[PDB]
Amino acid sequence: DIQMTQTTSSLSASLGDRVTISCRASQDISNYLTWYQQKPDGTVKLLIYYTSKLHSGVPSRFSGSGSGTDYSLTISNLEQEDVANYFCQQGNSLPPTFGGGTKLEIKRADAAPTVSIFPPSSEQLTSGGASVVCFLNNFYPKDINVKWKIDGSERQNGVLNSWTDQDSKDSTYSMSSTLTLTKDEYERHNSYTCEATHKTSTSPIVKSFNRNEC
Amino acid sequence: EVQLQQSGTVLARPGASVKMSCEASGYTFTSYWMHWLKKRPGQGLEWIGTIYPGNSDSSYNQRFKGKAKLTAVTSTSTAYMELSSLTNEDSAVYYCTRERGLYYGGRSFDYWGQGTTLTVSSAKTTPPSVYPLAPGSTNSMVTLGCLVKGYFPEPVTVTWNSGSLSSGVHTFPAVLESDLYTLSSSVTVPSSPRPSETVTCNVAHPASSTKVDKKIVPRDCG
Repeated sequence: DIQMTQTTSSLSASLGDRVTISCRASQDISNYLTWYQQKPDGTVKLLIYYTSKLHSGVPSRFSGSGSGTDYSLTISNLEQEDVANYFCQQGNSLPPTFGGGTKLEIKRADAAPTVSIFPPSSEQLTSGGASVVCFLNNFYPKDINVKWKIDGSERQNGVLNSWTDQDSKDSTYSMSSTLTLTKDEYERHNSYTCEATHKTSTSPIVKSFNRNEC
Repeated sequence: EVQLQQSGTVLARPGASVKMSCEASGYTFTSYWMHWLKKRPGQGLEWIGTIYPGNSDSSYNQRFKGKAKLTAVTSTSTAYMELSSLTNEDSAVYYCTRERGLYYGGRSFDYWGQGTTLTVSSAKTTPPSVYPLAPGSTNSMVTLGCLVKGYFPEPVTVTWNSGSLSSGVHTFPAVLESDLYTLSSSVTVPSSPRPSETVTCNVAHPASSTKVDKKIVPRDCG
């Protein structure tokens, strides 16, 4: 059914640099290929059609190429507003099909996460629940793993994570990892630990606390 | 130039139906084909169908046959899509867009709507519980936050000291747990000014018409 795939989900580059996004089709779409730009606000703008044809109103730093099954979008001099999600669609046959998109992100110096851990509030314990929260703020790159450890055993249930989009100011990422339990389960263990491993250091960032402790 | 304006976010129950609209402007509505697309988070844009206002000629994807009905009203230049027998997999962002041949042979979409977000759940409107996050039992800086839990639907708004602290703050996207939303917000200050002057997270959840202010206070023992 003509499936359009974009192998790269995310792409990192610096301002002024030349970046190229790729799109592949499951069969020959005969040069009928179009590129779109989707900014975070959610707005969509058409950039290039018929593989190489620039749409009216688009800056000349945008270019397109390709043939048969493979196609590519190029941005010669990256500007800050060029930070967006770029996706393709084929106009050769029905149904119209799109690529998953390629998210464009900015490049900066690697930074370690500032980690902080928070025991459940006394106010939440009155409800019967217990949420242990771990903040990992302002690190780069975005790839990161968090590990919840209780005493000696690792814990994978009740852990919900949330990532911010790249900060448009300092180009960093931040993340919250929250371990959720009930009061009884929380009160039957002592050591709660939040471990973060990042490119910036071989050693994991460890923040812990003990419930028995004040 | 050619503006399209879609409907606001919509909440719906499973088994229910919804109807979203797209107001066309800046061109002759009865001339160009309008198309509807479905965007789910992890996945690519999906084509539902298209309608030609004026003759109401339509074409649908086999997958959305019986699920989505497309229609057009010329007088008000507005397109509509109706979704029936709703499920959670129908939760997504739906786009309205115009087709135009920019090259002989091809099919492209030159102008788009801002999108309409549809949320399908059996959850009922529930206010958020707001819990202060203070550290246990020290560096130059100290990080605080407040956890906002078990609310529905989105959105909820979080500020610090009524907005007087816009910096060192990170408010995280909500995540879904048992049909209820949850998020947290962090705020960083030097460790000089804090237990000493007040730091308060302010949560607003308009849907339930609630505003809550939790001052963050250090937890001592005894």
